[PDB]
Amino acid sequence: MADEEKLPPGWEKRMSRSSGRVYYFNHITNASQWERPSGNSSSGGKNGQGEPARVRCSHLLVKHSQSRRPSSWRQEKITRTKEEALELINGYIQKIKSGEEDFESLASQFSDCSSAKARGDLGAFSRGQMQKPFEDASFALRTGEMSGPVFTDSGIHIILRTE
Amino acid sequence: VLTPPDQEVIRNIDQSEFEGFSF
Repeated sequence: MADEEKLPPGWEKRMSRSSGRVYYFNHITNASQWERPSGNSSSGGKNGQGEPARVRCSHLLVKHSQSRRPSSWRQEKITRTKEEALELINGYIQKIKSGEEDFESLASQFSDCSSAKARGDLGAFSRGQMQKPFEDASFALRTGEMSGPVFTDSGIHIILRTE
Repeated sequence: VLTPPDQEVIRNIDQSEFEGFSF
């Protein structure tokens, strides 16, 4: 029996609810991923021109009922519960990683924010014009990394860096 | 349970509030 199919303490080999898909859930820091933590044989990383002094990513923003603004260009009566927003946004990621819909094509489609026209792309910007806590934040993710539902003031939204 | 890959440590980027956009 292979013991290497196990995970180090803190990591729990979990499964998707009613789906049967197996992934890795770290209950220590609450992190989650599908790639083996020690799978350093092949790391994902795209080539981006320019150092982390400026970056360019794409995001999918979903607004909920109790948001700063309950209205948008596509829906002015946005009344969706937080559980709904989470399940729909996580559902999008799942089809993306499955190669069903690309983040770009999908973001331009399901973006609740005004970034829909730009396919979720925020553009390439340099440090200075960011909020103090977010300024150093912009430069943390590299080209090829996609995070899940991040909880900021604006609401629930995912992110993917392209440059 | 969440399912999609989400890194607790490295998840920071232009997450909307990187500018005056929205908030």
